[PDB]
Amino acid sequence: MKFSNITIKNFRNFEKVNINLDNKNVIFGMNDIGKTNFLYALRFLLDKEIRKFGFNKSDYHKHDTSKKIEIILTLDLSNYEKDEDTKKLISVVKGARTSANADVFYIALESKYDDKELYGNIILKWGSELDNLIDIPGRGNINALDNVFKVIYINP
Amino acid sequence: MKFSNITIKNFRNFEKVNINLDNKNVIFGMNDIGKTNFLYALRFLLDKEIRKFGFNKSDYHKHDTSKKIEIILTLDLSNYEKDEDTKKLISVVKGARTSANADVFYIALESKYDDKELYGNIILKWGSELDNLIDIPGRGNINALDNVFKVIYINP
Amino acid sequence: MIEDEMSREQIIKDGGNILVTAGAGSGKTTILVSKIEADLKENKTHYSIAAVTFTNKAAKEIEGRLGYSSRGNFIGTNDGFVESEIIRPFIKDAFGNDYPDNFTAEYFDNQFASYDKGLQVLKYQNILGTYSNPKKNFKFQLALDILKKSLVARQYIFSKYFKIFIDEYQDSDKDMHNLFMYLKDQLKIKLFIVGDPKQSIYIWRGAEPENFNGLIENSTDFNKYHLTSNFRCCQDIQNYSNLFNEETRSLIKEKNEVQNVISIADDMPISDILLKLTEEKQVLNIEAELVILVRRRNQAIEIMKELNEEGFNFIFIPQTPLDRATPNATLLKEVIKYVKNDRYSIYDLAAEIVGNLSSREIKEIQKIINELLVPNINQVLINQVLINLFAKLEITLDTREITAFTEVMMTNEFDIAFDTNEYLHKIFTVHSAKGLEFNQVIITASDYNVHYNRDTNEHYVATTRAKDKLIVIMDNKKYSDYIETLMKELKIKNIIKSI
Amino acid sequence: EIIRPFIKDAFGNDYPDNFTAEYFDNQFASYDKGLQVLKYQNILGTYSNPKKNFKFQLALDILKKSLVARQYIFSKYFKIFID
Repeated sequence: MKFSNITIKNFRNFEKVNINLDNKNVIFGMNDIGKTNFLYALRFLLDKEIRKFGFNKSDYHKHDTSKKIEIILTLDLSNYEKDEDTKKLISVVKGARTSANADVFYIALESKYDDKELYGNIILKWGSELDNLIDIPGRGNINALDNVFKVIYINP
Repeated sequence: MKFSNITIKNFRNFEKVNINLDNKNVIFGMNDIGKTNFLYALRFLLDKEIRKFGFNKSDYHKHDTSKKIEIILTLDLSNYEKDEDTKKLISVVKGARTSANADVFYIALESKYDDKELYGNIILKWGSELDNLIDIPGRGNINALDNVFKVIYINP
Repeated sequence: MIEDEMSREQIIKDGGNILVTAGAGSGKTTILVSKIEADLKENKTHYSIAAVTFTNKAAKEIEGRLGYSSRGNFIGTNDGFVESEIIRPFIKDAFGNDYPDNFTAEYFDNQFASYDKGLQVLKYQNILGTYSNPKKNFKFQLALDILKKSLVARQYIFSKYFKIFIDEYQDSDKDMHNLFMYLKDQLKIKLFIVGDPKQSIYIWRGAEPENFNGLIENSTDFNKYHLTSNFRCCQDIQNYSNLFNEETRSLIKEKNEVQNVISIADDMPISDILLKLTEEKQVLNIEAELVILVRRRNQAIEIMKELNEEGFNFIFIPQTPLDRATPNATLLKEVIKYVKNDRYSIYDLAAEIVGNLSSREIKEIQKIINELLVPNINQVLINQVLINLFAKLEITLDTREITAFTEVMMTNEFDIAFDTNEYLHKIFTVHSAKGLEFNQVIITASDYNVHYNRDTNEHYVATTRAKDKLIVIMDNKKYSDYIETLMKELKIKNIIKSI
Repeated sequence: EIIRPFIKDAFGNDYPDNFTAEYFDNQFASYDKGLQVLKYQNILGTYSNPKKNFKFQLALDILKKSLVARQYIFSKYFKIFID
């Protein structure tokens, strides 16, 4: 029902940033690169049309190329018996959960550079536990998270 | 070592065309749309940067949208004990072959419209039998056929 | 209009739990896919449905009539439903992590008969099999225990599936019944139960007919309907489905002119009755399936050589010894079609064996039936079919039926060819026309039947096959006079239009 | 690399691809009953005597029985490092 926090562990200018979230989030500040990189991190996690291009050399901090990019998003998943989007997630997640952690869900993105074909591959995992996250299944160009979420990007 | 034939069972203007191939193939004729669609069918089968966009409504014949797109390519695999690219294919294909058909290999592409999200998904299969083709395994944005092949497109 | 359309209008516009008591065949797949299409059309939410059968041939037929969808619907057998939706995703959660996920269903060598040793086998050597007694289900009991033991299985199976469509409830195990009313009662899922009551049940040995006979008399929370699949398609043809010989003569409506019947002159031959109706009258179509149901096989073959001199080459399959009423025709017909054709796939043979979903083990029986591909006409058929029926279960449904199967390939051919490919212009007799439906039925007057006041059920079941057009001629003047006497007996002035 | 990709080819289609390596309960001590277990109840374990290996014997038999296992294991691996 409600988002919890996003941990960005490596991106274009993020070292290790743990931002608590909610519904209806508003970001502001002085530097515009960090705000547009926050929105691009959300787009890389949730939008298929941006995720399919992968990462370049410039999407790592200091162009260091030897560090794994990790982006983790946490949900609450607790407010059931009245909410509709809870069922919308549970019906597609299927058996990736445990009955002990009926609440709190994790969606994660990992990336490591290849350094020979010059390409950073993006691998998506999900699960209700901090470790033992399994890969999101998908047939062709799509996976189950594309069936769950619909992202609308509005820019003038 | 050597290509055998390509069968295009549905494309932009191909109904059911079974073209025998070889190495060093040269195509010519009067209509340029068919030749550039032959080259685009080869690019959709073998190039990752074109396959990732999927099919549109206009990539089906007569925009009919209710027909499955099938593109199958056949190899020979027979000339062993002297050839290097044969090992280059066997080292990645792993256990998708049978000892009865030690020669001849099949790489196939299938597509079917969604009609709700307006998107044609592309699913790749391979195997040494005309039936029981299994899906090509892959972790993230890539699969094993990207590790096998390297396609160079030259256009002035 | 009548019972077919008003039952369709009632059933399609319902929203509750539905119980349909239909007849024998007549397109249960049609009403099933029509209700499925209506329910998927009226719904715009994220929920999906689950269609449940026994044979996956019905599943591919259902998805062929349906088309393609990415909503997440499940079409298949109940074994696959229980395996992939309840057992496999939640076996590691319901019974601890020490129970294994990745497992193989195999019910060909297993005959253990307790729950305790069953889940000992599932924990230690990770094979799920079957019970020893035929009227049990280890898989459905395990699914019920998983659903009652695991929370997240209940959350998933409530948050995904909206309606569940059950077919062939007349032959259903009581554990399937327990799981289905557990899904109905606590988790609040809607159910669409179809079937027929009693009337010579078969398939999935161990049937328990009191299951379907438990929700006809005493059940209350179910909208009940009779047969909704029509005896005949279209509207005007259905009139002679209400003809019979008595009682249902009162149930038929009055019409001044029936458009679906064409009567013609009787002096000239049929071979150009067809040419007059197809070309001059533009009534019949050669490209449509064009079938005359007649009897008396000698005059049938006379009509055959007459029509070969006509040119369109009608084909005759007579009453085979395989065509008698037996509980095992549908699979051994697939065995003989795979053996004697040459190129029929082994998965086409795999599509009918009880609960199917059989991977990795089709070669065990294809070795036996590949040993059946030797001609060896004397005595090898008995022991190879014996070890086949030991392999494929449904045992001791033979002795008379093994001889009925034997007389097919005796003399190496029963009729030199068989129903191999799709060809038009077929002829069937009354002993073998039951089951397969014909687009155009052109009986040709039912020669010397009506004025004798007998042979009436034969031309009645001849008229049961027609969809859009049927023709009845007064081949004799006294035939027309007895038609007039019969329509005085109906108290209905016109039931047949003559052009 | 040897057992799972080529078990269905080396010993016929009736042998399963799916299997689980468990060596805490198994103490059977013959090859014949071992592949009876691997065919019927599809568990690959260990031998009873400690100085044996059922898995490596099955790998050697699969390599000697299947052509495509030899083609794969020759066409992929160049050097093998034993510690």
